[PDB]
Amino acid sequence: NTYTFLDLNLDLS
Amino acid sequence: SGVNNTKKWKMEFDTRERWENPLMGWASTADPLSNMVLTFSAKEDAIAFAEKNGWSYDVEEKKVPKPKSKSYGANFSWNK
Amino acid sequence: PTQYVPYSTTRKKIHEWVPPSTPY
Amino acid sequence: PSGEERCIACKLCEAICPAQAITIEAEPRADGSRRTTRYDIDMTKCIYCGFCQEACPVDAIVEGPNFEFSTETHEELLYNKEKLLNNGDKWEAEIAANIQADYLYR
Amino acid sequence: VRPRSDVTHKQLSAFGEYVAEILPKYVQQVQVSCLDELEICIHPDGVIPTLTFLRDHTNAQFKSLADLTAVDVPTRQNRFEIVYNLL
Amino acid sequence: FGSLKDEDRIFTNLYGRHDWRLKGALRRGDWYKTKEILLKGPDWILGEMKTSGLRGRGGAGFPTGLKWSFMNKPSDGRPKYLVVNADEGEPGTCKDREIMRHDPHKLVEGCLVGGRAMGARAAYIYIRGEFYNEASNLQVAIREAYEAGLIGKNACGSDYDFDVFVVRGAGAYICGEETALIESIEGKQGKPRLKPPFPADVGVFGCPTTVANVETVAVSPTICRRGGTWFAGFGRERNSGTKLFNISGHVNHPCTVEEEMSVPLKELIEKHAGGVTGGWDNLLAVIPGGSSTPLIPKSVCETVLMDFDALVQAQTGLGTAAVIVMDRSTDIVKAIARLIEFYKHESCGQCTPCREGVDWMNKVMARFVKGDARPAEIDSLWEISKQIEGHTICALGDGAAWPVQGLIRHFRPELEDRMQRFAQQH
Amino acid sequence: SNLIEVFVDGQSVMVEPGTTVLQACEKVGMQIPRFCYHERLSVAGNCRMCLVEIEKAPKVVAACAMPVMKGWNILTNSEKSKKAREGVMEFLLANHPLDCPICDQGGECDLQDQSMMFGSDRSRFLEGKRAVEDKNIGPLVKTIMTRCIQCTRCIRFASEIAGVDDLGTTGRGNDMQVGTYIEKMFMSELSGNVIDICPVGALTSKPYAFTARPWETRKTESIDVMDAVGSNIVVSTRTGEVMRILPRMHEDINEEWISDKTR
Amino acid sequence: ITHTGQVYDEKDYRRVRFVDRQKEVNENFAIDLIAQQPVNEVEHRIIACDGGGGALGHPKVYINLDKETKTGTCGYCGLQFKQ
Amino acid sequence: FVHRDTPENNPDTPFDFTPENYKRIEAIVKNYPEGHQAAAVLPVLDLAQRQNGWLPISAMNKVAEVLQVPPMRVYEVATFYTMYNRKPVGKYHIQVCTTTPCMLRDSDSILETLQRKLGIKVGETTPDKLFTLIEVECLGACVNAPMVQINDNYYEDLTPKDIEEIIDELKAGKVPKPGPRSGRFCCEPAGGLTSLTEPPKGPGFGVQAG
Ligand SMILES: Cc1cc2nc3c(=O)[nH]c(=O)nc-3n(C[C@H](O)[C@H](O)[C@H](O)COP(=O)(O)O)c2cc1C
Ligand code: SF4
Ligand code: SF4
Ligand code: SF4
Ligand code: SF4
Ligand code: FES
Ligand code: FES
Ligand SMILES: [Zn+2]
Repeated sequence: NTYTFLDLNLDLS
Repeated sequence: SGVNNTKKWKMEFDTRERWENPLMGWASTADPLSNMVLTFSAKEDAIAFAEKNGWSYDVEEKKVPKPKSKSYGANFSWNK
Repeated sequence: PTQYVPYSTTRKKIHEWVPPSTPY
Repeated sequence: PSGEERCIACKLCEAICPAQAITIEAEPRADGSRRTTRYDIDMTKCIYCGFCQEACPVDAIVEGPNFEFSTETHEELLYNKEKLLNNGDKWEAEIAANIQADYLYR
Repeated sequence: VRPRSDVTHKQLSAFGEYVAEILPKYVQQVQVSCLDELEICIHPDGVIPTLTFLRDHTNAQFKSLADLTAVDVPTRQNRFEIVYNLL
Repeated sequence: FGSLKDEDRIFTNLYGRHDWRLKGALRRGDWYKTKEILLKGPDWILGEMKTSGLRGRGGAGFPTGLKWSFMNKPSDGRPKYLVVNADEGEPGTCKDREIMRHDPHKLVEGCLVGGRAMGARAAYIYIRGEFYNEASNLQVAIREAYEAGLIGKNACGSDYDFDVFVVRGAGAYICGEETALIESIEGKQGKPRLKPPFPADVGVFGCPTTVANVETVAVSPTICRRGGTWFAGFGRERNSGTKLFNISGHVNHPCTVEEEMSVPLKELIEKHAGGVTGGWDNLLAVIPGGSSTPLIPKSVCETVLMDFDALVQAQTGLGTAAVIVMDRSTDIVKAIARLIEFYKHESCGQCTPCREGVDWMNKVMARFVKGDARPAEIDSLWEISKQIEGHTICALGDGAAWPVQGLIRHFRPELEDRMQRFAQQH
Repeated sequence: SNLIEVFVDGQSVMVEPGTTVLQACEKVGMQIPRFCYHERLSVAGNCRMCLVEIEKAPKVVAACAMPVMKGWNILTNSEKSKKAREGVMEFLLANHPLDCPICDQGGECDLQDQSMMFGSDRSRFLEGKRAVEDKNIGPLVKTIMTRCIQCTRCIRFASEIAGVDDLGTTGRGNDMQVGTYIEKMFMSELSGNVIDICPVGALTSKPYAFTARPWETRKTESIDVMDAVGSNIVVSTRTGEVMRILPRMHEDINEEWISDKTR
Repeated sequence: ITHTGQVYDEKDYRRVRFVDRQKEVNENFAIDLIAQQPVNEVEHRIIACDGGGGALGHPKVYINLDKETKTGTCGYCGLQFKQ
Repeated sequence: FVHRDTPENNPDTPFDFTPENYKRIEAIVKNYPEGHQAAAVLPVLDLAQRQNGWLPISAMNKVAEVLQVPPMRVYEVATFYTMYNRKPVGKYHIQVCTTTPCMLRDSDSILETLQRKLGIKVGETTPDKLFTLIEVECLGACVNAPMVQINDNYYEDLTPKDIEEIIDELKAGKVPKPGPRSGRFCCEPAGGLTSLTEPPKGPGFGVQAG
């Protein structure tokens, strides 16, 4: 997915 | 940014008339001591030349750049 | 192989305030 | 050849003239290019050293072959851009041949 | 690079001391330029004495005066620098 | 003498074969003594690396312990930081792509094990943006670890606090540079800084910082676990420890094997990996450390072995230990020529010697491949090469000069012939 | 106290801790050839034309940057620090367009001089040159930026002395061009100083485009009357009409800068 | 009048010098001659301009005909080049 | 490197982060240290690229706005990195690795095949505006040299027809098994796993004392 790395960032946040 | 022309003192005579020439438009000057700029190594010696030659003098003190503190690390400071 | 006249070509350098022609 | 005068007013022909003969003042021509408004060689002041020929980067000022230009009046000897450009147009064919022959040497 | 011959630089230096000793009076700052040229410098009073010794000394005969000139350093208190070049 | 045991081998998950995820990592037992190690002390951790005598696993070689020791100095009220550069722009450095993708965890505990050694508040991992999928793998791994409580405040059931972050690279080889990784992290253009203000002294956001090759961070927890000595023994003198070796180009089975260091160069293609394609005599040259290091011709190839001391004797650098091999079937003049093309498309241009110099060598190198240039020009490229080597702000100009120097040093006759070939056909 | 002892080719001067290697040479009196270093602008290290050789050291150091340490003798006229300048000047000149008889910073070039004193007698760049695209920075500064030596003093001044923060570097490699990404004029007072501060004649003054050439200009030192700061200025007059007014340094009043109005 | 336009007004003295004489002015005024020059079309992004004839021309410069928006003009010949 | 305003690529093209995108933004800043909005511009610029490949001048101005930085600051970041595209990007945007390692192992070989298959020059988008080929530099993953990253497809170890096969897959259908189409796994000696063919030691194996 184009945003999968970025979505993974929010959870870490 | 070179500073090799800010080393020796020079005394320069006051500037005078530079009227345009009618035939060719070249600048024309009636003042003989215009282009003359004598170079003297020290302020004391230049003052002496004016006194014995009888020309009036108004000495200007040398102004040299003040020491400025610089360090590449300082601007990397996000704080400031 | 087989009378000039010299002049300044540059124009005026300082222009002049022309009086207002309107009288006051 | 196109017809644009070679001089671009760098004014070092004025700088190296030994006699102070050449007087040049310039301004950007409307084209935006750089050209000399006034170029005056005072031939009576000139001592025909030929350094100007040497110094010019575009080689706009050249020592032309003619030596017979004796004049009745002193003013005629003073030369402005129009006389020199006219002198250039008249003798361009031989000047080009002369520069052609000697440029390898320089 | 000019073809310097150290052989000269030395011989002329040696003469420069020779003259400096012979006329301790009137002679100061004797130096051999990097151009293989000697330039004894003398107090103005030593004009007559130093020249005469050079014109008439067996070990230093300097018969002809090539030139007498005076540079003018306005800064220098003593404005003129009379220079006598001898052969 | 290489031939390290599998048990000794550091990244067992290399080549995958084991869950890169935490449960695979637990079977790996990567998080086994983490609480203990941190408890021992920061001083205990640096004692372990000093005893290990590990050298930088990135292109530059420096004692790892001394580098970490530098910012172990007392905090001056600025939070200390950890920066892990997962960027590996250098050709043949697919190595670090392994740890990140295959064994993300090893690096996660490498980060906190390393973190308390420098007392870093937090660690940012700059994986090259090119690797988007790779990023997907690590933060999944990082997310697992915190969920576990392995990382975060009171990480691993200990007083110490750590937070690990991943930063997106944007296709720049120079971003890799130590001072430039920081600026990319800082958000300004990726342009290196001068070393006078050293990275520890003025790091990122003006807070002391340290930068490590991902391999360097990854081995620190296992080296503390196995002890510096175990790790110290494998190496040779100053050289020590196993470093992953990537062999790419003109070899029968190109692969990254973490076989032992100090390996005869002839041995690693012949014994592991794949013997040089076409035979060991079909070796026009070997690039030991990647594009930055000078290539060595076959004559010296087997004699020398892969360790940094031996290579510097050989005039080449272990670097990233990326072995690129060129059979007798390659136009080296063009091979090295594309590496100079690799550097003109990439140097930042901040410094005059690299900006014009690397472009100047690129133009001359392209003419050299054609053979248009005369024989006398060859030496000039050399003189151009050392002007760039010692004058550059960063090391990339250092790096651009070395391949050029290698081509002239060992293959000068071939370039002259290409010179000759064009002159003959006119 | 706070007087490290550093040697300038032996003069053994004593300087405050934290003075740059370039600064140490200045007090002895030596001048490191420099580009991209201006006294009242931040040190950037872009040109590295100032590489000098501290004694007993493997590599040459960046003068403007290395804080001089204790007892490091600077060798400013060594056989090395001259190959470190003979080889940099090779590079700046290589991509340079030779239109010195167009560049109105003809005699006012800090790049011909340093070439003409510290650089090399001839060129070896038999390859081709680059060209950038002249853009509009406004009605006062003519940016013939194919001249630019990417020295980043403009980007500094335009951010540090004046708060414009517009000019910036764009791209990497040998086509890093230091011009506004979108064409937005550099409109601010203090604007004309860029002319005076760019040692190259890439961007120069458009009104004083080609009216003169500096050797001719007779320079008389006078006072700014347009504004009440009374900034010191030098009026450059040729054959009796003023040709340019450029700043002359007064530490207290205008320290090397003058307003867009008064020039 | 001339290339620059130097001219003397009726009230202008200094115009007598021409009385019964002739003034030196130029046909073939250059201002228009290059404007009369065709735009040298080129293929490459950048082009040179020896001025024509190498040593017998101008110090070579490379012009960036990169934008059709503008035909590069060598500062020496005033020759416009059409990308 | 000059943005000459064009009707398509100029701020008339309005740009604004999707409610969802803006969310992503906040997260980014916090990840970065407190009071340092500037670090977030390269990631925020990346999400503008994620939003739209073109990323026009309007988009960069918004980035600077959201990140409250000098606009130029964003312009400089976008120009320096090749990852960002300041011009429209093909849907697939394949990039071929042509550094010496890949070339030595035939990288060039692949190129010729792809140019013909896409039937277009290297460096521009297909008329279909479906494909864009560019000769990018080392993309990592050299052990697998033949290589072509298509939007992170990072296909590797690709024989010519392989790509053709992949391109077709892209041309009709989607998700063409991205990865090394070769049998080998990730990077592995094609022969096998000489490095470690034994089982991995478990937790606390031979852990040194102390
Ligand atoms: C142009 C250039 C690119 C570099 N790229 C990388 C890289 O991608 N990865 C890396 O670990 N080191 C790279 N380095 C080396 C770094 O500058 C630095 O020395 C190293 O990352 C420190 O890690 P270590 O001390 O753990 O070896 C690069 C250096 C230069 C000059
Ligand atoms: S004549 Fe030659 S030198 Fe004198 S200005 Fe015109 S061009 Fe420059
Ligand atoms: S060398 Fe100079 S230019 Fe090349 S990268 Fe390092 S800094 Fe940027
Ligand atoms: S700047 Fe202008 S003057 Fe100085 S060198 Fe380049 S061109 Fe000649
Ligand atoms: S413009 Fe003048 S100042 Fe700005 S970079 Fe180019 S040269 Fe340095
Ligand atoms: S002058 Fe030395 S860094 Fe620019
Ligand atoms: S060069 Fe193609 S990936 Fe390393
Ligand atoms: Zn021309």
